[PDB]
Amino acid sequence: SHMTSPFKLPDESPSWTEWRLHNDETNQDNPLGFKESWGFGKVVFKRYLRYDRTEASLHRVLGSWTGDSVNYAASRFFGFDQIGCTYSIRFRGVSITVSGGSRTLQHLCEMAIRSKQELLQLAP
Amino acid sequence: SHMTSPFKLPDESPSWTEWRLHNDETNQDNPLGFKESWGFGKVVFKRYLRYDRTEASLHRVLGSWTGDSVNYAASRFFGFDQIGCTYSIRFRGVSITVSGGSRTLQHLCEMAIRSKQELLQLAP
RNA sequence: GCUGCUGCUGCUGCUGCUGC
RNA sequence: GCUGCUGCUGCUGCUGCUGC
Ligand SMILES: [Mg+2]
Ligand SMILES: [Mg+2]
Repeated sequence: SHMTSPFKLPDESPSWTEWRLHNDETNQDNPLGFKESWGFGKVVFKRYLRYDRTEASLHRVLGSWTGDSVNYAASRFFGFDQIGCTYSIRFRGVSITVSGGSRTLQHLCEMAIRSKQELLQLAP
Repeated sequence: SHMTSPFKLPDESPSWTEWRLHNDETNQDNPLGFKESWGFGKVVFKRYLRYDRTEASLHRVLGSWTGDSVNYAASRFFGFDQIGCTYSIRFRGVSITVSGGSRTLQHLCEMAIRSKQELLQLAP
């Protein structure tokens, strides 16, 4: 039923071989990147994104979704009753989740973006 | 079995009558405060704190836990295997949760504090 | 990195009761 | 505001399998 995703960048999950190779070359503080997801009701969209802790890379992955792209994907699932909406992100052993009802989506996005930036800039 | 809390401020949950009164006087954007919790393994500590969106109030409630008060409370429950640790806060219809294993507690506290400040400064 | 599952706190949305 | 429950995605920790 091909769904519009909130994401503006394609998934970059490593293959199992690429993951083994990265592991032989390096440590949980320097993974290949991070995982993030958006959930609206019972539908979830997920991304693995490469991230290397540079300014350029930060800027690139911050661009993976916007308030507008989230609203566009989310509103496919809206009606009279509120549904639940959840952003989640995992990096270096820490998961941050931001959730609330669909009436609060704009506030959710604003808190999701700040969490994502702060987590990705976590000092080692 | 009276447990040491990660919290430095006592609970301020309103009574049902105080809540009804506040409701007659005012709207979900101006609650009496916020709720936060700290979970270590299966034990949870909770607080309802009064908050009025002023600088003085923000300063007061940011003092309800620190990295040290959290580590003191948490370490009671530690051993060789990791346990799961979770901070959560809810204000104005948004929940943030920050979790991970006991090996990442410091990082959890750093992210928890930032989420708490950002959420409590959420522009209406 | 992924799919699948077992035990174990918690979270969103909805639903109803307590005083309640 | 609280206690208790019903249905419904997700999250931490632990456990094992996939290629896997
Ligand atoms: Mg995730
Ligand atoms: Mg809570």
